[PDB]
Amino acid sequence: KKVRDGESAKYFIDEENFTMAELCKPNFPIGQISENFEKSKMAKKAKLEKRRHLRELRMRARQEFKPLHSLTKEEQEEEEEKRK
DNA sequence: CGAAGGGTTACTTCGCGAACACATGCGAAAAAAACATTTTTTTATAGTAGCCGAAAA
Repeated sequence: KKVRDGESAKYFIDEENFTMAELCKPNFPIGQISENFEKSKMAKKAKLEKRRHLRELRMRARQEFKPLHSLTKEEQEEEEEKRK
């Protein structure tokens, strides 16, 4: 739902939320948060896009059968982006 | 009669003090040399960076 202190110390906290049981260790949103929204949200996104970037590098490296020349082809593509 | 050898007074620039108590060798280019890294041969061992599948809705 949103960030709100539902309950604690009595049962599974449910005042304004979508939780219905205890042992919330799995995903660990439980009560509410009011600290570091966007700078901590856009960190796993950056990590995930860099991992997909390295995976598509590993996929492109199958075609050109030269590893370090594929790395120089990558930096040649990014300096084509630089001249763009 | 005129150029030259001391001889001094005159203008300018450099050395000290101001009470008497109280309680607050240094820096910077390089150069011979004693020296470690860095290996690769495993290799026992835990896990810690990073990677997809069987599980739930």
